[PDB]
Amino acid sequence: MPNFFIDRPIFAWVIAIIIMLAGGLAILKLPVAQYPTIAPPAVTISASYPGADAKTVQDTVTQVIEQNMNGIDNLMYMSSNSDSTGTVQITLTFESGTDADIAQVQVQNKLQLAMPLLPQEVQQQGVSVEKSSSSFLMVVGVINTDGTMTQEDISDYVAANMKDAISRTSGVGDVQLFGSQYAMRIWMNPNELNKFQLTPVDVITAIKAQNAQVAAGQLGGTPPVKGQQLNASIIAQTRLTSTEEFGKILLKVNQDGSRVLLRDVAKIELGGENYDIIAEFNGQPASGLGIKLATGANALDTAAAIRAELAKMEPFFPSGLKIVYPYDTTPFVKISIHEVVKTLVEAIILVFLVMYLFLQNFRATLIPTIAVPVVLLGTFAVLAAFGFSINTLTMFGMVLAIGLLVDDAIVVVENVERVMAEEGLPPKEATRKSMGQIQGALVGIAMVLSAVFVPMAFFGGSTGAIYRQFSITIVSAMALSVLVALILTPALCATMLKPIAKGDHGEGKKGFFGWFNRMFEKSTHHYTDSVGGILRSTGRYLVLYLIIVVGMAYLFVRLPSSFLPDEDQGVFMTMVQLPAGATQERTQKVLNEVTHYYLTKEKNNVESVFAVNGFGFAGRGQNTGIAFVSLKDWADRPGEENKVEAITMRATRAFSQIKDAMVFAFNLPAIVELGTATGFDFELIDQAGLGHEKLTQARNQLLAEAAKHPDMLTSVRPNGLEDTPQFKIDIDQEKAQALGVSINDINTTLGAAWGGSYVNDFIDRGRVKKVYVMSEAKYRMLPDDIGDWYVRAADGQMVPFSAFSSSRWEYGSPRLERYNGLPSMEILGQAAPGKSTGEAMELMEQLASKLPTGVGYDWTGMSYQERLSGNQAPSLYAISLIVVFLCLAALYESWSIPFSVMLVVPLGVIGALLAATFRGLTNDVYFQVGLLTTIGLSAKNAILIVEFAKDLMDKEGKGLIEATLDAVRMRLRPILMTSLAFILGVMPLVISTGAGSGAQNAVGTGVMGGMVTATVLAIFFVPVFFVVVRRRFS
Amino acid sequence: PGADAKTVQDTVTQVIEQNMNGIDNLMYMSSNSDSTGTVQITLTFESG
Amino acid sequence: LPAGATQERTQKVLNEVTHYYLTKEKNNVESVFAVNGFGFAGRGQNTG
Amino acid sequence: SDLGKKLLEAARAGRDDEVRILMANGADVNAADVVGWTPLHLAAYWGHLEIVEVLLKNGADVNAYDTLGSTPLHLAAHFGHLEIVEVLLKNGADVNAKDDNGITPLHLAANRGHLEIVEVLLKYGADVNAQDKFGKTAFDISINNGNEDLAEILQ
Ligand SMILES: CCCCCCCCCCCCO[C@@H]1O[C@H](CO)[C@@H](O[C@H]2O[C@H](CO)[C@@H](O)[C@H](O)[C@H]2O)[C@H](O)[C@H]1O
Ligand SMILES: CCCCCCCCCCCCO[C@@H]1O[C@H](CO)[C@@H](O[C@H]2O[C@H](CO)[C@@H](O)[C@H](O)[C@H]2O)[C@H](O)[C@H]1O
Ligand SMILES: CCCCCCCCCCCCO[C@@H]1O[C@H](CO)[C@@H](O[C@H]2O[C@H](CO)[C@@H](O)[C@H](O)[C@H]2O)[C@H](O)[C@H]1O
Ligand SMILES: CCCCCCCCCC(=O)OC[C@H](CO)OC(=O)CCCCCCCCC
Ligand SMILES: CCCCCCCCCC[N+](C)(C)[O-]
Ligand SMILES: CCCCCCCCCCCC
Ligand SMILES: CCCCCCCCCCCC
Ligand SMILES: CCCCCCCCCC
Ligand SMILES: CCCCCCCC
Ligand SMILES: CCCCCC
Ligand SMILES: CCCCCC
Ligand SMILES: CCCCCC
Repeated sequence: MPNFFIDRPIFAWVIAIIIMLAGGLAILKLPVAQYPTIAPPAVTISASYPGADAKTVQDTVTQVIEQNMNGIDNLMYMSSNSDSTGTVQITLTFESGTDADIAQVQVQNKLQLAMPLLPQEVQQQGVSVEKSSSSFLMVVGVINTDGTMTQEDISDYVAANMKDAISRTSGVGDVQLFGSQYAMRIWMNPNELNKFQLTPVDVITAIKAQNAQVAAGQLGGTPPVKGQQLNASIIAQTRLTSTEEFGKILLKVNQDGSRVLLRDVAKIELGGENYDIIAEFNGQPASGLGIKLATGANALDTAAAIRAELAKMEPFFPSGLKIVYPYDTTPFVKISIHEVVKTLVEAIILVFLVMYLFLQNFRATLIPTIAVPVVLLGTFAVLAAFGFSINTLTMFGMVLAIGLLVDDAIVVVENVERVMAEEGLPPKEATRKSMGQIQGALVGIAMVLSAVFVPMAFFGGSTGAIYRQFSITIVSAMALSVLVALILTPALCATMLKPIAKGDHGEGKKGFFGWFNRMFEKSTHHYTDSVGGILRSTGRYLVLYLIIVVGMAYLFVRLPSSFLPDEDQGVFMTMVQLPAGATQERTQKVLNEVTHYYLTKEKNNVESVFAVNGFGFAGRGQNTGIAFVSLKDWADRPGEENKVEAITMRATRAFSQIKDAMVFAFNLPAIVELGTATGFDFELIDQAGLGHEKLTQARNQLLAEAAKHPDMLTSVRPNGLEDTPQFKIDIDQEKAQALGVSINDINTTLGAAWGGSYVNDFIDRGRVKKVYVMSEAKYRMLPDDIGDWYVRAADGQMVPFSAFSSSRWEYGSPRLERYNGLPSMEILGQAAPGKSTGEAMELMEQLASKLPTGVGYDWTGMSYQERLSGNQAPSLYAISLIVVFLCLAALYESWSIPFSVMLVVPLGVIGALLAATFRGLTNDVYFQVGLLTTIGLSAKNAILIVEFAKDLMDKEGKGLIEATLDAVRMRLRPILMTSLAFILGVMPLVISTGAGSGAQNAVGTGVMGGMVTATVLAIFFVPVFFVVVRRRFS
Repeated sequence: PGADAKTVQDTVTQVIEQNMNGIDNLMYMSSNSDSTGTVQITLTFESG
Repeated sequence: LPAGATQERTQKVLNEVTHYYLTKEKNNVESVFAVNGFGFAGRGQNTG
Repeated sequence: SDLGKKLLEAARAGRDDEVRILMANGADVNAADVVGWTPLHLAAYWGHLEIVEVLLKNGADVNAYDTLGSTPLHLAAHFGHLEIVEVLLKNGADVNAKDDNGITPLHLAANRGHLEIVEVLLKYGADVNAQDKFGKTAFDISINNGNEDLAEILQ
């Protein structure tokens, strides 16, 4: 194939042009996102039951829905929580590769058929089924600066005037409102209701009658009386539209004729649908929109489109309304693309410089400058073909492949230059002979590298999805590199290189290059002399190799493992957790302190604090809150002191002083779509109807035992909430019946006043919105307020709640959990320092086996993922090792010579481990993929040394030592050229300290150290491997 | 049933249309709301 | 037909349409299937 | 109190060893949460016998009442903690204490069918004719619940 294209350079250019056009087309069409989809598909069912406690939700909603989640395909597990805010979320998680649309419609359809079994109030609210995803493209905040608008005012404005246009913006896949549109709020007064012998039942009945749509019919409708000249619709009652109309609702006409209106027993206003969340932006009322990117969209184009649409809305904002951007990934994504394009350009420049330093003619420097861009462009085309996106992972995959691509270019061109200088052949004949020496090895190298990287794409679950991004990117680039090395670069060598006189090694030149050539020719002889001495005493170096292997293993075991490195993404969170039963106002005081700290003690770093009172990932409620801290640009936060990790550490220590509150700051995970993915995720399960209290006792037993093994387990804790005091009120049926008071009036009066009631809908400025009745705050605060609520008996007398009820304090759960349909409690934890998560999981299982009868367990989430990925790894390693050996055996026509190549593996790994350990990094995904590309390139170096040596022995009858020395002599220059270019090319990644430097550091450090030791050690150890192996197997 | 075009647009058509975002391959969407209370929303998708 | 027009008025127009095809175009038109109360704008009495 | 809150928590959780340390350091045995429950309330509710004894040795109010008039004896009798009922009564618990509803420990023990506790309460002078706010006695409760064994004990 090389000879074919040496004689057909135009055909070769045509292939290059086609590749470049396909790649150019792909760069224009390719989606762009920070990360691709990694987590297994998950569907969430969400329902709301206003005023309901956790057990009411669980036992009238959650259990019913769970019992109907049957006959759905590809389900891995199901989990739910039911909480005291009246909310249930059920999450169904499906096998990787499941079609997320099919999973969701199957869930939705089973739900539809369970709706008749749910309470009317829940049917009325409705039950949402959505694909689960924690990846936001950006969060647009909406604030009011002139103090003229409440958060409810802002949320309604956003809903009515912004949300829909954003949802229609190009690339927007979903938009979530942080708040609600207005609701008509009727705040009842029990004293006035009693004065007129009325109850919330009467209020609800009147609203349903006087705020309604009523069908009528038509004038002159069919079948008509013939001769009718006009046909017209009749319009009758239509829904109310204003607070004024609701206040005029008629409740009662008194004997004297006076009228009782709704405004006589209630305050009436537009307000929020719920009041559990208080959202502030630097102390100012706020709402916002969480925006997700649409499938296949371009994150950069979508962010720009969103901003352009928000600009068009600006002229219509009320006074004081301002847009803010507390979270936006696209600045980061833009820096990543810029940095990666920079790395690739600089890498091409460095190859140009190294090519001129050693070869000292510009015509040769142009050949890699053409070949490498062609390969990169073709890689984008294959990426598009496979349906991949331009994202953090695929981009760094191409960076990690740079050495391999640069090497194919250097190897092909350098070998032709050597052949010409050693035999005086013309470029065309030299390229023919040169390609004949390396073409078989290039193909074997392609197969060997495929055997290394392809199995990496067959890990399952989330880690497999991550690995697959690197695997497909690297294999594709590597495969195109070899195609280009066999098709294009030979044609370029034959047509572009100028001849070299036999024996001409530039030693006769003057100036720097003449001095350089003499220096390098002399250094080559020093090199071959050293290898001669090495080969005179190999046993000593076999000992040193075993030392390296042992030091590798040792350093490997001690190197802490993680998944993806933390980044200074310009944002971080502050958890605020107050004791149980703490009220909203108390949480707000703490949040104010938190906000005040960041805007005073961190005023040079912090741009904003988005304080959310009432929301907590561990559970919702008045006693929990989050403060989302948005920082100023990296360019204004110079030095580690002004980075998230330092700011976070300072904040957490500063907040240790806070009394009656747990307040701490932490950074975000790299992939927010996933959790921390560090530690384990354990489910304790009630397998025999034990009940909540017995399950809690069994949980505590397990937590106490786990605390007795600090050497193995750390921070083993429940993920949920503890039981809290609740107010148990018993209605006395006998007394209710004796007084003629119906239980429905009692329970409606209690629930509507103290929990609130969604009555029906009205139309506010053309938009349908909800009507809620609820007690004004001051009549539903304390137990003594219960007795101020009256119910009308059948005989007209008003009866206070005290007359037919009794109450007592008891404990109950504010958040009940279930797992695969059974009561459960989720437990988080992590392995102690130096211990593996697998070992920590083993102990957890041992401890769980000693719990009371009926208590089981399961692994979920990351732990479910780690067990399955681990079960695959041994067989994937084996297939890689086996196929690598077989490809080499075919390449060399020998069952033994492959070993001389495969022994190179530790030489790169040791330097990668050393650099990572010294710099304090971890064994993360970037480190691991880099190990494979370092191993790959070192294996390539050895493959060509062994190929040359073996061919000299086979064709020219040279001796084992003679051929080995001549081979390492010839391969010295190209090895050094690639290593010099590639090592310098990754240098900026190592020293980088800016945005995205976490990933850049993890890519560069291991690669640079691994390339250093792989280069130094391989040029001395590979000849040892070949000689020792040939001697052993004659 | 019984609702006029404006009532059914405000209480049905707009509510549905507001949720028709983020569907793959959607070229355009057209709807009518009329005096019989009837709503029809048609979503047309890219070729293929 | 205009707003408010009846089925009877629409039938007068449909009769004239049918008449045209069955007399002026009787050499070209094989059949006419005409529907009162159904058309491109709805099912109102003024549509056909 | 800081240690008052840790004692409320340790008494609920049945952490005998931690309660030991807290009694040494003088943690307030009369600390009360927002609903008026003392550590003795919490230990009686959750059935932590040893902690009930330690608290009473350290001066806890055996007849403390919550914001609805309920005492630790109410809770122990209601939830079937026989040994705690006996300890509370030996240390002076009011056997006829009425909560805001007129409900006594005998009412609650009867309602849950705790026969042994009913007899301990009666042995210590529980008033068998005590009526709650609805006029009901422990005997009325046993008849309504259909507990024949209990109805025979209440003669
Ligand atoms: C090295 C040899 C091979 C040459 C090709 C190597 C690089 C090819 C991949 C680069 C990524 C292409 O991705 C392309 O990035 C550019 C520059 O960020 C974006 O271009 C623009 O996007 C938006 C829209 O205004 C804004 O952020 C900004 O104006 C700009 O970044 C494109 O929307 C995106 O499609
Ligand atoms: C602990 C980390 C170590 C990392 C570095 C290891 C790789 C570095 C290899 C350096 C190789 C050069 O070192 C080479 O050593 C051999 C001995 O083996 C010397 O060889 C000497 O000893 C041998 C055997 O006794 C004689 O046959 C030979 O004539 C004599 O010169 C070479 O003259 C020297 O050039
Ligand atoms: C051209 C060069 C590139 C070609 C190389 C690519 C080859 C592709 C590899 C496909 C991987 C097959 O995937 C692998 O299948 C085997 C088949 O038993 C499964 O098998 C595994 O199951 C369990 C694991 O505890 C054991 O009982 C069993 O011994 C083990 O092999 C693995 O769990 C799965 O990971
Ligand atoms: C000393 C051993 C070094 C192993 C380093 C492996 C780090 C990558 C781990 C990973 O992601 O696994 C993917 C994949 C599993 O098949 O890894 C492998 O296959 C690693 C083995 C490839 C090297 C053997 C070939 C000899 C060179 C010519
Ligand atoms: C699947 C086996 C992969 C190994 C590739 C071996 C290629 C050697 C070709 C040798 N040659 C024909 C050029 O002389
Ligand atoms: C040149 C194309 C190389 C692409 C390698 C494909 C590997 C298949 C992996 C299957 C995905 C799980
Ligand atoms: C990776 C599995 C390779 C096993 C084959 C070993 C080859 C035998 C060596 C001796 C042949 C002369
Ligand atoms: C777009 C690349 C153009 C290639 C020029 C062809 C050079 C002459 C080959 C014989
Ligand atoms: C799976 C590899 C088999 C090779 C063994 C050959 C030894 C003579
Ligand atoms: C020798 C034939 C090569 C052609 C590949 C396109
Ligand atoms: C170079 C061949 C690629 C292998 C893909 C399975
Ligand atoms: C890797 C096994 C072969 C070693 C020869 C001594």
